[PDB]
Amino acid sequence: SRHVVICGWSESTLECLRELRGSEVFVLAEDENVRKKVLRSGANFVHGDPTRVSDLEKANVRGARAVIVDLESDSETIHCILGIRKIDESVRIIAEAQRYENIEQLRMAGADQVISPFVISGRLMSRSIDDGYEAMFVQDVLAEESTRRMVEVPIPEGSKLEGVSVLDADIHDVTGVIIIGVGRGDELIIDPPRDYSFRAGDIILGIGKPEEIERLKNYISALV
Amino acid sequence: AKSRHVVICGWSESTLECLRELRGSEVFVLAEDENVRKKVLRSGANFVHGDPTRVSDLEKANVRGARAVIVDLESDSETIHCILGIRKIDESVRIIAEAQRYENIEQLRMAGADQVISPFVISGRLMSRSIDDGYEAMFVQDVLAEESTRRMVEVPIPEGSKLEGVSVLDADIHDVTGVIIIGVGRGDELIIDPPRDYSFRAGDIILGIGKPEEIERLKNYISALVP
Ligand SMILES: [Ca+2]
Ligand SMILES: [Ca+2]
Ligand SMILES: [Ca+2]
Ligand SMILES: [Ca+2]
Ligand code: NA
Repeated sequence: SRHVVICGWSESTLECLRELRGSEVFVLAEDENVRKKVLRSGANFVHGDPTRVSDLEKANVRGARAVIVDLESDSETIHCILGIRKIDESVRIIAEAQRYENIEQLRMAGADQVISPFVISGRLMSRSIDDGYEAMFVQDVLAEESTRRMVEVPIPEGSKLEGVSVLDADIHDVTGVIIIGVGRGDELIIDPPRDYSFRAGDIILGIGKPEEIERLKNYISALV
Repeated sequence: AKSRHVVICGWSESTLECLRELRGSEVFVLAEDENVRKKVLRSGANFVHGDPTRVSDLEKANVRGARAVIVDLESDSETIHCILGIRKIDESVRIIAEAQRYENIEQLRMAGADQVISPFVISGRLMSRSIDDGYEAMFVQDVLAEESTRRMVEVPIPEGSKLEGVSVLDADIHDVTGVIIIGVGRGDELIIDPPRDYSFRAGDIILGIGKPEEIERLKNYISALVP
């Protein structure tokens, strides 16, 4: 319900705005040539340097639900995260790493999540030498066009799945949704063991048709 | 019995992380930027100094008879001109190209790219999903790693497999082998999460997620009946 702030303007943040249509987003960047393109994308543009602390206030990082940082280099990206933390220590920061070497320093400055496009892209290229099935899979489930969506579904308190093992729940046989993992806090287990027992607050990461997903949500709700 | 020849056109941070996963394989890197020479050699690859857009220097990188060719140049304009050059040489060799702008994906496929990776689109769509929690972003970046306990692997169904003509429901792959079937592919088509009655054919590739112990337990299950 709260404004997202986006620092810097790039092809990444352009595809980000396209998925945040309807939401309130501020874009703090120094390139005045991107104003009219930002506005056409349903966001607000703020002219300032994202590395300067005073210009971060104008984009109202305090009380943002999240901040996404993608600047020219990792040096300036770090400087921006350092600047953000000098204002809000708890606000969620998402940063894009250019080079793999710099991931550690970004996390250190205070990024809660680091995205590494050139590393993902390189590892999909190397796996696409014979066939493109993995690269197809990734680029499909992250799309809104796909028949199968990858979704995050929380297990609520009083859920009739509380304390049930993965084996007993039989989620795929019941709902038709494939459980590719369950996360909690900042830890995620891919392909959970058969004996893992569900807790409230666990987030189920799945793949399935919109119809399968609704059957899943009704399956993990409380009995009532 | 080993495919021995990948060609790489252009040098970027992408193609750099690509080389880290092709260690052991024979790789040629064609680029006009001379500064990356020693950086290429330390990755266990061979360097070719030339323009990837000039057809004669594409000959020198040994494009003909390559198992695949990867193109990542500065612009989408320059990437296309390189794909056209490659096609003027080998019309059947497999090409993987990196798109800068989303608008240009169609033109890249048109020129002859068999697979297009769009890094800025994948990352951009990952950022929008990482607003609340980073679980999609964690999953995508983890299954692609060598250190992770779970691997995403591609496993071909051999001729005479005991899965030939068996439905997904009857095969019971996860309950038996422990591997999660996230899809089955063939040619340039991939079905994500195949329906309960899909029947396996020889030549099908299973896209799966599992522990190495689970992966081998799977291969013995889909092996041929007559060895
Ligand atoms: Ca960027
Ligand atoms: Ca399903
Ligand atoms: Ca590039
Ligand atoms: Ca498993
Ligand atoms: Na705040």
